[PDB]
Amino acid sequence: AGILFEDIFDVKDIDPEGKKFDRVSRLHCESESFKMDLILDVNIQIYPVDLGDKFRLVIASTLYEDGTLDDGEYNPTDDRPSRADQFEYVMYGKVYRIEGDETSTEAATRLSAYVSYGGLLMRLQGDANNLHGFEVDSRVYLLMKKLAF
Amino acid sequence: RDIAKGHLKKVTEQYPDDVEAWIELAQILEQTDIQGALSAYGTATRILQEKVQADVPPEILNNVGALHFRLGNLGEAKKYFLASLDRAKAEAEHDEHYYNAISVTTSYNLARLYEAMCEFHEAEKLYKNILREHPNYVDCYLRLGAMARDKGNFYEASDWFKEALQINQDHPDAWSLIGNLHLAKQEWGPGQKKFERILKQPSTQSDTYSMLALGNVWLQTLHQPTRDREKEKRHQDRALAIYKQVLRNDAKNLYAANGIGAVLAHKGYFREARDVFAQVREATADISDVWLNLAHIYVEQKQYISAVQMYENCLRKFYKHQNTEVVLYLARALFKCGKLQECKQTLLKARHVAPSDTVLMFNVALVLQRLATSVLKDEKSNLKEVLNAVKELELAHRYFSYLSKVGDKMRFDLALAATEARQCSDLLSQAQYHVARARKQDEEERELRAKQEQEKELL
Amino acid sequence: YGILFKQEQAHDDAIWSVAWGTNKKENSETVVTGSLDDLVKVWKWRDERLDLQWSLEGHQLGVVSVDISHTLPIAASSSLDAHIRLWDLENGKQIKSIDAGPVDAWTLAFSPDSQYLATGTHVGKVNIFGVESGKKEYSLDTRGKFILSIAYSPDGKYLASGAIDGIINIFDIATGKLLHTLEGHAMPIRSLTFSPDSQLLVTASDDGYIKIYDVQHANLAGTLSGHASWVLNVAFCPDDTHFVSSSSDKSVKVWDVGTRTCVHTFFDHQDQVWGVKYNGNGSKIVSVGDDQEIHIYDCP
Amino acid sequence: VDVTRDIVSRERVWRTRTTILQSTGKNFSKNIFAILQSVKARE
Repeated sequence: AGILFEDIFDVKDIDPEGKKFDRVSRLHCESESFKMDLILDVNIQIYPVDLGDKFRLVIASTLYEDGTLDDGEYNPTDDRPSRADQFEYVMYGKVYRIEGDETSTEAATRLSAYVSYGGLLMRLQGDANNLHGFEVDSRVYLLMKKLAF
Repeated sequence: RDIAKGHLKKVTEQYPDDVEAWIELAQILEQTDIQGALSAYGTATRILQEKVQADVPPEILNNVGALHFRLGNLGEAKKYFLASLDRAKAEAEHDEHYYNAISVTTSYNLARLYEAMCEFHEAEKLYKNILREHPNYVDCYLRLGAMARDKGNFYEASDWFKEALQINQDHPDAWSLIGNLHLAKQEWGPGQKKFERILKQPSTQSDTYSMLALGNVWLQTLHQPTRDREKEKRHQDRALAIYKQVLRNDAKNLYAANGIGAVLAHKGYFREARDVFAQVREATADISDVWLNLAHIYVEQKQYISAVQMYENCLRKFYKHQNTEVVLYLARALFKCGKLQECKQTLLKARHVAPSDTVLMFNVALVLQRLATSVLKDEKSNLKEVLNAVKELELAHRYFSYLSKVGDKMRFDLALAATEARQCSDLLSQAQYHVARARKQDEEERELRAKQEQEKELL
Repeated sequence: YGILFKQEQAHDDAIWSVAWGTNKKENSETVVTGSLDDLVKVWKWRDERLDLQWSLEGHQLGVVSVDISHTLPIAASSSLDAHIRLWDLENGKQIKSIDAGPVDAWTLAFSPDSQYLATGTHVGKVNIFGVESGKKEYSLDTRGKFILSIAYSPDGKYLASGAIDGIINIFDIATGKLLHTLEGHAMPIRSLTFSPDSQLLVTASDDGYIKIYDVQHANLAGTLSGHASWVLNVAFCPDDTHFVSSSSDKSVKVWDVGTRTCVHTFFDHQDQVWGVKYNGNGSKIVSVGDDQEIHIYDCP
Repeated sequence: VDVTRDIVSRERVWRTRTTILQSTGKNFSKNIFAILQSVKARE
């Protein structure tokens, strides 16, 4: 499987401290079932997004259904099935910091995955139950698709 | 509708003294997003006051209050309805437009809102005020029945519904409500087929509701140990044929996909049930059935982490907090530390509302035995828990003694009560053995604290 | 009309009942609550503040009912463990433990004379145990499905019972006999209480209707539309001017006993309220629920 | 009476029983009947 996370989101605010760059913007999105925050940064130029749109974000460790844990390299000439065939916007990054509300005695209840896709950041803040599949220094994908609803 | 929408999208920007354009613009957006029609009514209410001092006709205010009725502005919609009734009364000379009908529909919506406003007395009064002046009306006479039906399905509900059918047998709503009456008591399992084929005549065809009611009443016959007799397989095939037929004529119907997912799950394809239920969930997951059907697949694949939440979401609705079926589906193969003691808490929460059920008072005993054997067999654990385990086991044994005397069961006799009794006997033996271990650990901690106090005295 | 005190995280588990005194026998100033976390916390409502006085434990299962004796400063607590344990608010100690086994143990009913304790039975009877005896003195022979609610009249003249199918059983504690059987409901009756004058009888069923019947001639005095949920707890104001209603929808409406009108509603509970009770004067209205927060509602 | 025709001719029913059955979006049977037939082929 390799599905490290799966949930529907919806966008509520776009660059709230004002748009800094010209091709990237902040997406302060929210969940619908797990009730988790999202600070995804998409390329607004090639993939425009407006407020109120919903999308199916799926953090996956690999793009293959069988989960063969690809080494990591660009190989366009590949006839194997890929999960990206049903997604309009796929990215590749490496989570680098997992912050949480830990204390000295009792374990954390809310974590915060910080992943950097070569420059585009995302904070998947929320409970510490569905973030068990995130470990520091590990490659992950994005695999989002906007919902027509 | 598209050419109309383009035409209003042209009339909107320019201002050739528009008066009724916003009325038309709202008249089409009632099916679409409910907000746009509200905005059109908001601007149209004020556009009717500049030409002359003419009070707003009650039809526009009635429609805007109806729009707000579906929303959370129940009080504001009530004010709209009251003002609409008061204007509609003022039309003493609009006999051609039938101000009386406008008052009737406004009061109908108002009574519906009062029924929705936790005030059934006023809604009964208003619906009766409609009845006393126009007995040939169906909807009011049908809503009074549901009002009576909350208190019970044998009160004036079951009489008023049949009387409304007797005055109009060609009304699909009333006949479907006649069908709904038999759903409270499923003793009419095979017999409800006849009353559901009354209006299956070609004149009423096609009717997806009667067909899906047949499909549901045919699915209810499943979950029986007589499948090997080539009886339930035929039932699955018949229900699947019904679902295929309602799928060909209507590909967008979600209940057909729900039914085929249900039967495919019954066929042993739980891996292939997720894909079929996926479209139903993505279309509209806010239906009570899909949450439970998907949580069944999740709890079947040893995923209680993804199943307990989906059971709690179905309970988030404003209908109840402690349902028996949801908690029954909650505890399926729970064995972990956080899925046994807390399972006892939710079982107690369930049994609190209705302790008369035998399944709850069997399951609590079973989980008590599970924790008792999880602390009195391989442990060698804390001492206070050994002292509590014997009390829990004694309560479980008392429930074992009490359960054997009950006549009726969950369609399966509990004559298998011997095995847990033998289990409890051997756990009593093991607990009497392990209390000595508890005392040994007590002595061990006493000597360690002594040999630490001596070192502190040295310092 | 508002909220005076707000006790956050009053319990670890959900609270199912609340008991508060009405007389001057060291009961109106102490709040006794019973929750599913097996802690009978004796809160002392002193200095206008809800302070914990005693923490009584011992119940195997969660507390199902708590009530304070009318003419006595002691209390008692029952559960589904079939071990009804009596307590004392003067010392925070246990008086006894009535083993109403195997399972036959339900909500309590303190007699106004503080001498008998009614307890529902799964067989459908209402067992009347003795406070100072603990043995089954006499049982009411009115079978059926089950007793879901039992209440004693403030002056001790009548006694009603809520069944699982809306069957009110008007008993006579003066002689121990069934007088009337009011069947104006078809839903399970959750809780009920007697009017301070023992003239009106409110029934809290699962239909959202507060049907207030009469006891003297066993007739309905009027159908009041309650909540949209199921009315869980209901109490009368000690001065007999209004009555609160606890339902299953995070809402506390104070309905008027005379005009059948909601005079005020509270929505400060994030979860459903399970228990509501008045003060000795009727200004403070204590409330509990699954929110595990005790709210003190002041209605001067 | 005329009151019946007086109301049913001016009102508008945007939602009825059958409307609840179909999803508000587009979900045809092409992605449903395919698996429905594939599951039958294997048996």
